[PDB]
Amino acid sequence: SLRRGIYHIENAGVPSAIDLKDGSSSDGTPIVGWQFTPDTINWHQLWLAEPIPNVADTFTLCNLFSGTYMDLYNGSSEAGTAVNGWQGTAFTTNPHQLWTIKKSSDGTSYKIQNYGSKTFVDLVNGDSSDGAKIAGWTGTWDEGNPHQKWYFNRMSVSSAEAQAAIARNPHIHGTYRGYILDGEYLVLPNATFTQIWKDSGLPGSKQREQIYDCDDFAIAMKAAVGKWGADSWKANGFAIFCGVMLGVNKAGDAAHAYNFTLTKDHADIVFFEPWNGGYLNDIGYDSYMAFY
Amino acid sequence: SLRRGIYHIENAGVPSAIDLKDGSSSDGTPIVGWQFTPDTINWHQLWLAEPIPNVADTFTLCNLFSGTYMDLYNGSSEAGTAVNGWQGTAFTTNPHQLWTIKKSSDGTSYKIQNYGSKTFVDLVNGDSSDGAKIAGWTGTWDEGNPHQKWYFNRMSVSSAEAQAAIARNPHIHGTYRGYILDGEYLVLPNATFTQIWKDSGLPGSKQREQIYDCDDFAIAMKAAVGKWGADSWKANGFAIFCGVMLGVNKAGDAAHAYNFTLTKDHADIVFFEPWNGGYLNDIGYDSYMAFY
Ligand SMILES: C[C@@H]1O[C@@H](O[C@@H]2[C@@H](O[C@H]3O[C@H](CO)[C@H](O)[C@H](O)[C@H]3O)[C@@H](O)[C@@H](CO)O[C@@H]2O)[C@@H](O)[C@H](O)[C@@H]1O
Ligand SMILES: C[C@@H]1O[C@@H](O[C@@H]2[C@@H](O[C@H]3O[C@H](CO)[C@H](O)[C@H](O)[C@H]3O)[C@@H](O)[C@@H](CO)O[C@@H]2O)[C@@H](O)[C@H](O)[C@@H]1O
Ligand SMILES: C[C@@H]1O[C@@H](O[C@@H]2[C@@H](O[C@H]3O[C@H](CO)[C@H](O)[C@H](O)[C@H]3O)[C@@H](O)[C@@H](CO)O[C@H]2O)[C@@H](O)[C@H](O)[C@@H]1O
Ligand SMILES: C[C@@H]1O[C@@H](O[C@@H]2[C@@H](O[C@H]3O[C@H](CO)[C@H](O)[C@H](O)[C@H]3O)[C@@H](O)[C@@H](CO)O[C@H]2O)[C@@H](O)[C@H](O)[C@@H]1O
Ligand SMILES: C[C@@H]1O[C@@H](O[C@@H]2[C@@H](O[C@H]3O[C@H](CO)[C@H](O)[C@H](O)[C@H]3O)[C@@H](O)[C@@H](CO)O[C@H]2O)[C@@H](O)[C@H](O)[C@@H]1O
Ligand SMILES: C[C@@H]1O[C@@H](O[C@@H]2[C@@H](O[C@H]3O[C@H](CO)[C@H](O)[C@H](O)[C@H]3O)[C@@H](O)[C@@H](CO)O[C@H]2O)[C@@H](O)[C@H](O)[C@@H]1O
Ligand SMILES: [Ca+2]
Ligand SMILES: [Ca+2]
Ligand SMILES: [Ca+2]
Ligand SMILES: [Ca+2]
Ligand code: NA
Ligand code: NA
Repeated sequence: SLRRGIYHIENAGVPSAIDLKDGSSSDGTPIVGWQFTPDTINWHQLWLAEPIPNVADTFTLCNLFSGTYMDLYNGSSEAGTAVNGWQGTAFTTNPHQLWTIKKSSDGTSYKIQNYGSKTFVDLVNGDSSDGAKIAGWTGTWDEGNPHQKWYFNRMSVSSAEAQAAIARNPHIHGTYRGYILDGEYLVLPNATFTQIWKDSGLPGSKQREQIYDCDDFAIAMKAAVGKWGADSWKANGFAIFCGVMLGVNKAGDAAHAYNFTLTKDHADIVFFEPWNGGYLNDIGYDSYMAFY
Repeated sequence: SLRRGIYHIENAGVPSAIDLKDGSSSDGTPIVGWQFTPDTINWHQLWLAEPIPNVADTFTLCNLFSGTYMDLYNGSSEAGTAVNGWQGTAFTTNPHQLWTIKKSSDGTSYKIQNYGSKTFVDLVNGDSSDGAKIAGWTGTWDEGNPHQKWYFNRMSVSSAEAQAAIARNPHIHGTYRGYILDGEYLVLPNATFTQIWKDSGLPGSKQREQIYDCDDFAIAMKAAVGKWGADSWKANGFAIFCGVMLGVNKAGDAAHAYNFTLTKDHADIVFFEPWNGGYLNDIGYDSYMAFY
C-alpha cells in the first residue's frame, strides 16, 4: 500500500504534476496539470495522503498549502467530472474526497480511483499544457492509459525512516541517544533549508562565549524551520525535518552543537553548520545526542 | 572564596546597590549607589565576577549590561578616588580592574579591595541617595565600617547547581537523561520569563497537530530566551537559564514537551507551560529528557 505521507504526484505520460490552481483555499478551485521544478518546493503541488481506517488502500488527499481536499464534484461517475479543492477533514466519510490509490499495470505509477464513483483521476487528452483539465474518467485498474497513471514522488519521511538514516551514519558516538518529536516530516531541498537559515537572521549573528554560541545557533535554526512550517502550510498532521545534534571530537576534549537534514533519496543525513550555512558529510564531531 | 557568577552587590548599611550610571559603556562612567527592586532585572546593577588564575580571591567585575569593567581611576590609593566603568577584558593584568573580594568581619557581607591600591570600595558617607559617590577608600579587612561592606546577592547558577535542582525534583522519569549546553546561567524572575514569553508571540500561536505542537512551543520559548540574552547584555561568558523537557504521564501512554526555570533560592525547578504561560510544581508528566 501507499504509505501515509506527502507526495508530489506526476503524470506518467507527460511531466505535469497535480496542481491546486493558485493554491486557492476557495471551494471548487480547479485541480489541473502544471509543469514543475525538481529539487524545489512546488508550493501548489504537495498532497498529504492520510490512510482511512477499515477501508483498504483508501485515502484523503489534502493540499499541503491550502489545507483543502481533492474532491470529485458531486461524486458524479460521468466522464469529464471536475476534480477540485474543497473544504473537508482527514478522516471524512464524504466519498467525494475518498480515493483508492493502488499500483498501475507498470508496477511503479499508481491509479487514483474515487471511492464513491469508481472513476479515475485523468489528465484529459494527456494535455501537457499548464492548467490542463484533470477530471474523473471511466477506466480500468489494469490498462496502460498514461492519462490515468501517476507517480507518487515521496517528499516526506516517517520518524522511523529518519531514525534509519541517522543509524547508517558513520559519525555517531557510542553513547548516542536520539529524541523523536513528531511522526511524519517534509524533507527540504538544501536550497530551501538555506533560505530559511538566511531569513532567520543567523548569518549576521556574532558567536559569543555561552550567551550566543553553537547551541544558540542550532536551536535558533530549528525554531526558524518550525516557524516557517506553521507560517507556510495550512494542512496539519506533519512537521518539517530539521535536526539538532550535540557532538564530541575524536580526542574527546571538544563539543559542538549543529543541525542536520536528509539527502534527496531520504537514505542518509547531512550535517548543517548554522554558523556559516555549510553542508558537511563530516562536521568533525560524533553526535552523542539528537532531537528532531 | 566567592564563586564565579553574576551578582547584585548591595551595601550592608543602606539598601543601595552598586550601579553603573545609565548603564553607559563610555569610559569613565561613574559607578554609584542606587536603590533597587527585588525580583526584577536591575538592568544597570548586575556584575559578572571572573576569578583570575594564580591570584587568590581576585576577580574582574564586568557590568552585565555595558560589558565594561569596574575600574579604580588611575589606580590611585588616595581616599575618594573615582570608581568608574572602563573598557577592559575578563583576565586583564591591569590592576585598576582587579579586585580582591573576601568576607567582612560579619562573615556574610564582603569587602572589595583594589588589587593595585589595596584601598576598598566605599559608599561615601553611607549616602543612601540615588547617585551617591562610590570611591576607593583607606580601610582594613576586619573593621565593622558598613560604608565598605557589600552583600554579593547571587543571581546565577552553575550547570552543576542546575543539575542539583533537577535531581531533587520528584517528577523525573527513571530513564531521564539531561544535556548541558553552557556553564553559568542568569536565573530570571518569573515576571521577566513571562515577559519574554509574551514578547515571543507564542501567546497567539495555535496548537496544530505535529506542524506547531508542544515541541514547537517549548523550542520556540528556549530560542526566544536565547535571543533575549544576546540582544539584552553586552557582557560574555554566561547564558540565560531556560530548560526544555520531554515528559511522559503516569499511565506511560502520553508525552508532552515544556519548559522549566528555577526558584528564587536556586534550589528547585518549576515547570513552565509555553501554551498558556502557566507555572506548575507538577505539570502531570515525568521528564525523560532535558536540555538547558
Ligand atoms: C488515445 C486514446 O487512449 C484511450 O482513451 C483515452 C480515454 O481513456 C479512458 O476513457 C475511455 C472512454 O472515453 C475508456 O474508458 C478507457 O478505458 C479509459 O482509459 C481518456 O483517458 C480520455 C481523457 O483523457 O483520453 C482518451 O480518449 C483509449 O481508450 C483510446 O482508444 C485511445 O487509444
Ligand atoms: C562614621 C565614621 O565611620 C568611619 O569613618 C568612615 C571612613 O572610614 C574609612 O576611612 C577612615 C579614614 O577616613 C579610616 O581609614 C577607616 O578605617 C575606614 O574604614 C570612610 O568610610 C568614609 C567614607 O565613606 O566615611 C567615614 O568617615 C570611622 O573611621 C569614623 O571614626 C566614624 O566612626
Ligand atoms: C508560489 C509561486 O510558485 C510558482 O508559481 C506557481 C506555479 O508553480 C509551478 O509552475 C511554475 C511555472 O508556472 C514552476 O514550474 C514551479 O516550479 C511550479 O511549482 C503553479 O503552481 C501555478 C498554478 O497553481 O501557481 C503559481 O503561483 C512561482 O512561479 C511563483 O513565483 C511563486 O513562487
Ligand atoms: C451529499 C452531500 O455531501 C456533503 O456535501 C458535499 C460537499 O462536501 C464537503 O463540503 C461541504 C461544504 O460545501 C461540507 O463542508 C462537507 O462537510 C464537505 O465534506 C462537497 O463534496 C461537494 C463537492 O463535491 O459536494 C457536496 O454534495 C454534505 O455537506 C451535504 O449536506 C450532502 O450530504
Ligand atoms: C532600564 C531602566 O531601569 C530603571 O531605571 C534605571 C535605574 O534602575 C534602578 O533604579 C530604579 C529607580 O530609579 C529602580 O529602583 C530599579 O529597580 C533599579 O534597577 C538606575 O539603574 C539608573 C542609574 O543607572 O538608571 C535608570 O535607567 C527603570 O526605572 C527604567 O524605566 C528603565 O527600565
Ligand atoms: C598604566 C596604564 O594602564 C593602561 O591604561 C589604564 C586604563 O586601562 C584600560 O583602558 C585603556 C583605554 O583607556 C586600555 O583599553 C586598557 O587596555 C584598559 O585596561 C584605565 O584603567 C585607566 C583608568 O583607570 O587608567 C589607565 O592608566 C594602559 O592602557 C596604559 O598604556 C598604561 O599602561
Ligand atoms: Ca510532536
Ligand atoms: Ca549558549
Ligand atoms: Ca554552550
Ligand atoms: Ca512538532
Ligand atoms: Na486504510
Ligand atoms: Na584566583
